[PDB]
Amino acid sequence: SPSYTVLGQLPDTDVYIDIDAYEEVKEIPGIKIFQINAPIYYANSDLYNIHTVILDFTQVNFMDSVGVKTLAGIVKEYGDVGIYVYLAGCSAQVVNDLTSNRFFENPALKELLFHSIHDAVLGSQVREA
Ligand SMILES: [Cl-]
Ligand SMILES: [Cl-]
Repeated sequence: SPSYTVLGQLPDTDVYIDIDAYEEVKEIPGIKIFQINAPIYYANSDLYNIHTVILDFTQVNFMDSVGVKTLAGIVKEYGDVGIYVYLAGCSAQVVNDLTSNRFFENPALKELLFHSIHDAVLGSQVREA
């Protein structure tokens, strides 16, 4: 798909890349890592034993209201079955867009933000169930 890319980990590193870019790259059991390559409502359309979903926002330069609403729905619906959706690599601007569109109306959602994919992976290691 062009709207998202499944990422895996280069073994024994904090390097995460396209699962298809190199043979030894492997997904992490219990975690799904998706790189957003288009506005999330496009990638979400494709979405339509995992404990964590990590969304890599490194390619995202801004978000619009529809996208934030879509993301809020993804986070809520996964959360309602105990699955955490983490946001990795959001720029200051993207976080401003999330905030402006009231994504953090519940300030607890701030806890879903991580600087890097690896940080997000480590964040999932131990947490309130
Ligand atoms: Cl968006
Ligand atoms: Cl990263």
